[PDB]
Amino acid sequence: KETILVNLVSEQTIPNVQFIKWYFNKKQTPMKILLVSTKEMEQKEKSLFIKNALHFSDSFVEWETIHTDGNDISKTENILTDYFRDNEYKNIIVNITGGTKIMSLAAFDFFNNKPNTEIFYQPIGKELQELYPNKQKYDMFEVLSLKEYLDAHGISYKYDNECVKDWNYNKTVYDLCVADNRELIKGMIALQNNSYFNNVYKRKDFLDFTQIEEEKFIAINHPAATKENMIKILQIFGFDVSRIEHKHIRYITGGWFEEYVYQKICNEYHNVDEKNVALNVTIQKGNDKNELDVIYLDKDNKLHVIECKSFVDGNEGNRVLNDALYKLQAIIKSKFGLYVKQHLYTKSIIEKETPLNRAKEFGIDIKDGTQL
Amino acid sequence: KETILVNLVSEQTIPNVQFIKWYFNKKQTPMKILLVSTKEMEQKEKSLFIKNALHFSDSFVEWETIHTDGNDISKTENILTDYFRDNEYKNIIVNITGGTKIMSLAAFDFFNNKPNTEIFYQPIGKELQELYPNKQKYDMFEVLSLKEYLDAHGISYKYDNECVKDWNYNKTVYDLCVADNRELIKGMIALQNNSYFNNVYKRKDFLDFTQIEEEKFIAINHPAATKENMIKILQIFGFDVSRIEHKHIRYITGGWFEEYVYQKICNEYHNVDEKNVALNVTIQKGNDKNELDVIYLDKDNKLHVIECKSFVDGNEGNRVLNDALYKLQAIIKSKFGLYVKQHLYTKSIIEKETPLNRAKEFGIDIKDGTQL
RNA sequence: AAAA
Ligand SMILES: [Mn+2]
Ligand SMILES: [Mn+2]
Repeated sequence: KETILVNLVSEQTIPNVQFIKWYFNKKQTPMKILLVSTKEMEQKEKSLFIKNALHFSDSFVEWETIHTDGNDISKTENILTDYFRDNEYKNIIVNITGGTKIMSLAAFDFFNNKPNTEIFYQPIGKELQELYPNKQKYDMFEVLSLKEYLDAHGISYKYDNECVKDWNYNKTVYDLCVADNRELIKGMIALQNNSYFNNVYKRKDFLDFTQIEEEKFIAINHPAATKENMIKILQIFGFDVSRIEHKHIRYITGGWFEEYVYQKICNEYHNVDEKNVALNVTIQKGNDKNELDVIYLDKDNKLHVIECKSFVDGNEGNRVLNDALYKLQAIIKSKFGLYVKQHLYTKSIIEKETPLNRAKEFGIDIKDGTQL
Repeated sequence: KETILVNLVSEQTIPNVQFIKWYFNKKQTPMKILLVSTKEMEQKEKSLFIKNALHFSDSFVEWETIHTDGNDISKTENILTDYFRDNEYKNIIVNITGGTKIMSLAAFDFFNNKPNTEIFYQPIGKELQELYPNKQKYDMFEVLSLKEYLDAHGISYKYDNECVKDWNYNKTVYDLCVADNRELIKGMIALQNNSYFNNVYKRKDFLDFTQIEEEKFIAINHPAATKENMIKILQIFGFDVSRIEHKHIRYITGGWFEEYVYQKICNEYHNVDEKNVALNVTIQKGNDKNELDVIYLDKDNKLHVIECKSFVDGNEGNRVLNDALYKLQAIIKSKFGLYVKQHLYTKSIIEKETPLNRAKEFGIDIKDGTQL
């Protein structure tokens, strides 16, 4: 353990996780990691998130998290001298991006003009630069996987990338099946949310719509949700009426748009790696679960969350869109750090001032039907 | 001007606005304020927001905003030296709280151990400490008004703390009129959202409920909303049925709870000054306006936003509570700064696990019916 | 407390 990595622990874990893995990628030496943290951050389990994201091996690296006062500059510098008494280390690498300005400046005054030390700073959205001894800039490109990102936030997640239909079908599914049958799709939405149908698919995996009683379809109490209309729209999308699973119904009522968005990202977006894209994702931190439609990590390590609303047209759509904007911004601002971009994708045309102004102030990128 | 105040401009304007007004309050000298900013912040109008909150006499203080690279440490140092060559200033005061770490440590190294300079740092939520020349701590208590807080964020707002009823009435309004008439209030809620009733109040200020025909009351299509039931509940609250205003209906359908929360804060809360309490305020930044029920600034200068939901009972209530939590978190995390506490007040008893877990993860303090 |  002849190389030590000194990092300051604060709310944003990415600057530390990104930096540490990068040094691991360039210099594959075994190291000891010194995380300078505080009582406040250790209560939020921040240094632990740093460990689990990189999930090194006990042999390869040693982690030590030491405590200091985040606001006493002289205490942070004094704790550093006591630790580096008659130092045996051959390479001292210091990343002053984390912590408070007090914590960073305190560590900086101790390590500046030190004989065996490299000092780095990571400006957000820019390439990592070292400040001492030589002023240099390094590219932080493709350094992090998606799993490493969410692990740094203490997030557990599951996803299902299985699509009911393939990319070639999803490129034309709107023009061929959706546009001319939106009233029939509204009937299936009523079917999907009907008390009986939602509970029977808890009991059976497939369902034969031909052998379903007719009374069950009228109990839905929606004009479009007739037995003939529902069987017809199932056939329009190319499903086997004898073997209908809940996944197929979810596809018709808008699940197609999520798969269209998901596959478009995997196949057309070149600044994102296909392996870092997830569909129908569910996150959990502190036993709080949220479902995000499509999330991905681009080559620049910025996280992108997309809320997919197939159609939000009509005035009852503006009520749905405003809730989607609030829901999206609430989730992303609380669960994720500062390096995220919010998106709302829709096939309907958003031409009303209030959602557009709300989105611009929230920072939510909208990709309208005009841009799809 | 013989005193200069150097501040770094960044996302958070409160630490600069707080500090500058404090030094003005302590020394009362005419001074020049040098705002060290960047291209990125001047696009967000940050230095403009800072000046505006203070609004000092043009004669008594002069502002100069100079630009730098937030990530170039040597460039920020050079702009400082060129500016202070043969400086005429007797007192140079430096507040390194703003800006990036690069900007902060650069400003620190330029002024550290230089004569006629005081260096300050403002840790969030603690007393302001100066680091040079003498280590000292100062109290930032009752330093900021509510108006100064919202002005520092570029927010336009209007409010009238006018209540339909007074504190003496709003204490006990629940026990005397609301608790035993919850079904009658639901009819009035249905009445408030009826197309006819909401539109006539667009044209007329008073309404005579005695000459409204019953056919208008059954068009509401709510079991409780009979003409006698609505006349009954209006008189229970003490309103004149011959001339009922929109304020009176809005009061019954939960507006009473906003006034109760507002007045309780003004009369019972020990850490907040009544002049820093606002009711039914509507904010606007960019071109997006939202309405907040009760917001106030406590004597510690932390802003408190309250979402008042009178009742969230039943399955139809959880959807309102779930939406209120997203909406609250979305606004305060996007429109306000780092030093805010979010609250949701309700008369109902919240025991459901998921909303409590959501609120705790969002950081939303909930005060249910247990704590009136 | 990657621009309290
Ligand atoms: Mn969806
Ligand atoms: Mn409300």
